[PDB]
Amino acid sequence: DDDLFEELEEQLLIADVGVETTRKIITNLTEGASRKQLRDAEALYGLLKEEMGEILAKVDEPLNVEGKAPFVILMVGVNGVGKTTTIGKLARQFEQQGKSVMLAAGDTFRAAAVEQLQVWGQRNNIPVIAQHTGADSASVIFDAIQAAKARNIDVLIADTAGRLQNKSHLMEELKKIVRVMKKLDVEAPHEVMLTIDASTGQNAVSQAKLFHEAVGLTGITLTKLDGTAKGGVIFSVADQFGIPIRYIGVGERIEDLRPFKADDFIEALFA
Amino acid sequence: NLTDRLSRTLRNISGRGRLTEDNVKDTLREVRMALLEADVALPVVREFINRVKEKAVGHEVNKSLTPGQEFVKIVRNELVAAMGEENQTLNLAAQPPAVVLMAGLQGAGKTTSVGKLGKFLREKHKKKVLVVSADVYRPAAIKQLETLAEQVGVDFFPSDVGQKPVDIVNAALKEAKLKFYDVLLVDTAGRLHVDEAMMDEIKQVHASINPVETLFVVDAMTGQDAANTAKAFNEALPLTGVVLTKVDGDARGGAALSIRHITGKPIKFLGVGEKTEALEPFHPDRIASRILGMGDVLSLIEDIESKVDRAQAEKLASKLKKGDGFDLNDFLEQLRQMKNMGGXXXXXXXXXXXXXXXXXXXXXXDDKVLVRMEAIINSMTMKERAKPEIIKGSRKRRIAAGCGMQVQDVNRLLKQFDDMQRMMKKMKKGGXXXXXXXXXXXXXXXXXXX
Ligand SMILES: Nc1nc2c(ncn2[C@@H]2O[C@H](COP(=O)(O)OP(=O)(O)O)[C@@H](O)[C@H]2O)c(=O)[nH]1
Ligand SMILES: Nc1nc2c(ncn2[C@@H]2O[C@H](COP(=O)(O)OP(=O)(O)O)[C@@H](O)[C@H]2O)c(=O)[nH]1
Ligand code: ALF
Ligand code: ALF
Ligand SMILES: [Mg+2]
Ligand SMILES: [Mg+2]
Repeated sequence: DDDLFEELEEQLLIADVGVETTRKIITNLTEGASRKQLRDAEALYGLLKEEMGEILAKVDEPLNVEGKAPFVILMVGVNGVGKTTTIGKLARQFEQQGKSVMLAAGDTFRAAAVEQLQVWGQRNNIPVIAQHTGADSASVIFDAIQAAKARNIDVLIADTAGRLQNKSHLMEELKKIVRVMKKLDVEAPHEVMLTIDASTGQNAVSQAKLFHEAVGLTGITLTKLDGTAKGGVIFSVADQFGIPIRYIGVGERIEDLRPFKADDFIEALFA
Repeated sequence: NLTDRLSRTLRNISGRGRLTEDNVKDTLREVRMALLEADVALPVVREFINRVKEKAVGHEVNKSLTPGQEFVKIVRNELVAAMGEENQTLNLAAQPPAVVLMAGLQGAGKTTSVGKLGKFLREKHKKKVLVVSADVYRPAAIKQLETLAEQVGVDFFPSDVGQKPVDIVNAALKEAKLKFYDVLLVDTAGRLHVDEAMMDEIKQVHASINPVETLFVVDAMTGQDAANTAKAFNEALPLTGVVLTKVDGDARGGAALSIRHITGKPIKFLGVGEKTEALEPFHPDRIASRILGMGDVLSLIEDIESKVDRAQAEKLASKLKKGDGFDLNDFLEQLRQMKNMGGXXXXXXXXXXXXXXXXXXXXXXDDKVLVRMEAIINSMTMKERAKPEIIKGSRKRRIAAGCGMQVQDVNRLLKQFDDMQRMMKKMKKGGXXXXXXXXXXXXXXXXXXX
């Protein structure tokens, strides 16, 4: 039966789940299987999906942008996780049920980020507020919120520059952004989005750790799931930090944004 | 943690023997988990573990102090050897223009890498560089590459989303050949290995421009998917190297080891930052050195090891210099032992057959001669002693002037030293009994003294 242990272990390890979460899950699955005396494999798969389903049970909370004028969503994360694309998707996603959307460019560092979000804004036929490369981000986002309050915009999505968690000054910059955003509205931002790449390894734990210790992340978006990366580290960060998962990008297109579902994630995981 | 775990493991399992396969179990397991937390591909982990076993069978560990330390040394050596060599560079020798093709997933930092390599090749290598964007997909990617090219002072080839990558890179190559550009940098769209159309696209591009350099750009935080990506990209294109980005993060970066093992392609570049001016060469030892955190444990150990090293070095060198053969050092020792023990009156009695032929009073006084010899030797530097064949006329002048005597006496003592060296060499080559019995008294005829 050791071959089954090795097989399951390898299957959990290649999913970038982590050795700690693997140890916990395997232990609980062992106790559960020993308790229920399951002699079949399908029941083992089912019990596994039940345990991991319990792991993802807390984070299944959907995102509600209703009730606030505007509803500010802060998109944060490391470099190249596709935050801007996620914003481009969320624009139409929030445009669909009749909520008015305005976009704000918070990356003045990277080249042609403003132009990119202006392209995504043009695709959604919605106004985009930005100034120039090199400008203060907090000021732009602030003016964006003020304008959103004056223009009665329902939903305002605020982009941020790609930043590594090991850099403290950028964290202080983001904290400055939040602090500035606290002026117009005390509960702003209402939604803090952490965009995590599916290909990311155990480093995502540290990313989510520092970003939560800083901005107080209220949510996590897992993109690039159209590859062979299942992003099993999300189980670890959901275990430790208990942060909800808002959506999952299935591709680069504007229609590729889907609401996060536990069952579908499980189906895509083992497949 | 590595050193602590290995030391603990080797201590608790076995006492001091010579390390055997049975004792390396928990070691291999802890190293396995350490690499698993390092985001290293599991097959690479296993295949490395096998080599660790092969090195574990023949352990010389027993003679050292800390087994875990030297085991760490072995693992580090094997890992560095697995990472490849240093000074890995693109081939700019090539018949110009040199074409560099970029490949990787989405958000890999290929474009920023194009900017970095642009500035690097322009400033340092004094090369004329032309850059082009083959990406018609990502919004403002062409504008991004154009901006970076404008910042690094590198000419940019205009392109739009209404065109096709093939025609774009073909026109770029044609423009590079027409304007006599030294280096052609081709930036391409980030693509997934599961995408057929994009792979066929980059294959058609690679076939079109025939690049001398094909770089694979992968993130440092990449997980177990790095195996699939590296394998697929390696099978799809003949990679000439791998470019790792975002190394400045706190990420473990085992994906580098993964790709390096699977693809077999060396890493020629490490992105140290977001900015264009920030780039670093790949050092196997630096990357293989650190996945960890610790303190105060390694310092004392490295100190002790340094002490042992310098001690063994000096002690072996001292025996090596004295083991070269007979020199003026041993000649000096034999001369001072001579003048202290000098037996001229007694040695005249000790010798019998030589006294019957040669004159009885022909024996020279030991005191004067050997004091002269000692004092003249004292005028010589340590280098002229251990290496007597470098002595020349000017040195003889220095010696003679120092001792307050004539150069002919210096030449005389050098002659006597030559005789002593020859003799002792004959004593070392043969037997002391064959050589003592080979000593002959020269007589130029049977007439005495003639
Ligand atoms: N296939 C796929 N590609 C993605 C996804 N999210 C982002 N991308 C790609 O990532 C590229 C660059 O990401 P970007 O938005 O500039 O990163 P960021 O702005 O720093 O967050 C874009 O060209 C997208 O095509 C996803 O969920 N799936
Ligand atoms: N820290 C760091 N960031 C990087 C590096 N390379 C790229 N990036 C980040 O990646 C982001 C955009 O990636 P991009 O080049 O557009 O992706 P690609 O064009 O698909 O290869 C930028 O905002 C950079 O901050 C690197 O070596 N170090
Ligand atoms: F590429 Al980014 F923030 F847009 F790192
Ligand atoms: F984000 Al890219 F090629 F610039 F995938
Ligand atoms: Mg962006
Ligand atoms: Mg690009």
